[PDB]
Amino acid sequence: KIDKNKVRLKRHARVRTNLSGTAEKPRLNVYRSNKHIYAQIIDDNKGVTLAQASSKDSDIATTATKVELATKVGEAIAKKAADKGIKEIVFDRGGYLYHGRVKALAEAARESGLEF
Amino acid sequence: SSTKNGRDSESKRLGAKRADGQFVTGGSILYRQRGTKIYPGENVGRGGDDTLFAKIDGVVKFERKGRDKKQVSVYAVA
Amino acid sequence: ASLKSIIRQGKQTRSDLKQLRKSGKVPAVVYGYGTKNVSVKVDEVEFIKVIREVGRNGVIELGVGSKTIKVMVADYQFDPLKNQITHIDFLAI
Amino acid sequence: MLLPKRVKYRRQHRPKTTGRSKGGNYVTFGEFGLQATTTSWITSRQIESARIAMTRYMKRGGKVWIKIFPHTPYTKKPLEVRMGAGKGAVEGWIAVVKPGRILFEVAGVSEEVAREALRLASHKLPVKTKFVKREE
Amino acid sequence: AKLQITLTRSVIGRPETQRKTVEALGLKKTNSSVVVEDNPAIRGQINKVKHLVTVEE
RNA sequence: GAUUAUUGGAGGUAGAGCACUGUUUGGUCAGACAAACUCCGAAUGCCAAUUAAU
RNA sequence: AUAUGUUAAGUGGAAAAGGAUGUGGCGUUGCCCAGACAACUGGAGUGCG
RNA sequence: GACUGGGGCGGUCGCCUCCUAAAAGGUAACGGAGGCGCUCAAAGGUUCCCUCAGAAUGGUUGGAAAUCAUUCAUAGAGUGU
RNA sequence: UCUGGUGACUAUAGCAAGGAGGUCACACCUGUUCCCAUGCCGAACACAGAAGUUAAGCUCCUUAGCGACGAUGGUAGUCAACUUACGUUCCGCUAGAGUAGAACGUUGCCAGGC
Repeated sequence: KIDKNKVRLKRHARVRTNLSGTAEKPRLNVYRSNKHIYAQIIDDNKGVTLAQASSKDSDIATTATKVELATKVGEAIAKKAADKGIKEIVFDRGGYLYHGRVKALAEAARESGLEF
Repeated sequence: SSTKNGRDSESKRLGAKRADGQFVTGGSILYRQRGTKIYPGENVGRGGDDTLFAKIDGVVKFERKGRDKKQVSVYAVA
Repeated sequence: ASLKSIIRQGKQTRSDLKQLRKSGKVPAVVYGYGTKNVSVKVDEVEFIKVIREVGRNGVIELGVGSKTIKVMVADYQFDPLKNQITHIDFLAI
Repeated sequence: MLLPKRVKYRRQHRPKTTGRSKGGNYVTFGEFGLQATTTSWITSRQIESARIAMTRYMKRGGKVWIKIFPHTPYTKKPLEVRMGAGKGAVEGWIAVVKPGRILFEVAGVSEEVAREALRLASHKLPVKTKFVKREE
Repeated sequence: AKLQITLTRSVIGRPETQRKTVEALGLKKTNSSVVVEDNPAIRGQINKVKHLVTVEE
């Protein structure tokens, strides 16, 4: 192969010259795998993580292919995040094209109270 | 015989205008340069023709970050 | 054979080094196992009467405060216009 | 006639001639050398004349390594001219020595032959040299 | 206090920094004097012009 | 306003070195040269703190 | 005046490449009691006419 | 018309970058070495992805530099002038 | 601690040869029914996913050959001073570049499951 993860960190580093905002515009990480999708809200004030979702727990990831999770894993943050007291987020692509599972999570996040 | 030479451009005053540690105001010019010898840092904006200046008014620092690269930052409280 | 040195204590200026080499003695330093950077003086007329018995790579027994700490000759420092020796590096084995 | 093929600039500033030699103080190939003790320029005609003088007395029974080369060119303007209005063309090529630098080396010949073979070349060079053998 | 200083050599023929330093110590003419207590600042100004003045206790 | 003492920082001279651009002697190894070469790089000077002493 | 060593050219009181058994200091070597170097008596080897 | 190591004759006059310029800026000579008096309707704005020169091996041998694939590369290509 | 995300100290973290491991996960891997993709190509970016394996990647460990880091000691320069014209000397500060010894197979932050 051509190091599928080592090319993403090359693409992620050129996304994130701008987007590293703090304390009212936090990032919202995205990541993928062959099986899952991971996400967490962070901001760069020497390390603060506010909410962290996943798709490996005993709540989801018992269901069909990859996307009805990734539309309903957006609301796993979007339930917790505004109930932690966050609003006015910024989202990164994480190195991926805004498409498919990543396009599903972003649109589903602001439909249930995580405004942009 | 003759000379084909002489003929120079005059000058452009091109160096550090403020120094490390002093209170600079909201629009002071902090460096004049060709290219980016010294990068813009935080609360510092790189202008067109690469002459980096300050944005919020506070102290200045010239700080190093890489192997052979440098940056200029401005911090708020004095 | 073996040298027999003293300890060059304190630290002194370049004129006192320049008043030292007229008496013949060449400064040196010793490092290595447990020696921890002692500074000596080496007499050049006596230091060459050692080299023609053990070689340019031999083993000597340098007495730094009556401690024959069995050093080797690592580095010269030479001046070709005046034909002397300027600084010698010993390492303890 | 020792000169470089191409130089990036034909008119250079004059080299500095005070201090002591940068490097090239020790005999490293041969067995007997000729180190200068005074500073001067040498202008590549007085190396054609001190090389051949060493060659004849040796009867070509050894090797000769010259360890300097004129890199820097030096200018001059023709006679009966006024000052200024330019800078003159290249006349020749110089090489700077400083006291300590080995000039010549020999190898493959005896000592008492080479000591009377380097004297025939120091009288065609300006500087005061002496006879240095190898580091032992 | 201590460190009685005295100006002996004059400032006629000396640079612009070796005249400002002498005027800092309070030395006007030849064979003037001051009495100033020892410091890291005063005892650093003395070797600036220690070829001019004489310092004594 | 000036002067040192302590402190921070900008910058590529002297010197030195060939890692680059050109020069160069003897068999990848040993050696050399540089105003318009630099992996490096002082001594001083310069701008400052709003800190103490004259 | 004093305590110590150096210079013999008027050096001090005009300047170089090179030459030089002038003289004083600091070191290093090889022969020397079988008494040494110098003079002194009877091996294709160093200049000669 | 003026500068001009007397005047004439030759040369040069404004803007740009380097060196002399002495590690802040500044700094002269008829000192050393080059350009400019324009060009782009995409070679401008923004968004999403890709990384180069050459070297070496192989084969219609187009010297492996026409085109063609693999390694090695640390910036040795390129950036309207 | 032990794995994964994620920024920091930024070759003392690197590069290269060896050696070990895998339902917890990351991968490798099969597919084109569709959104989506090639200026040639499911190689890639997407997208579906019973099965197939530790081989390369990543992960852990050790060897210091290469790169990086690097004292003390001395020299080169040099601000100030004193004679001096000599390709200078003597005295007092500061202190290089190269070279020897050596440090070195990373020290840590925060949320998530063991």
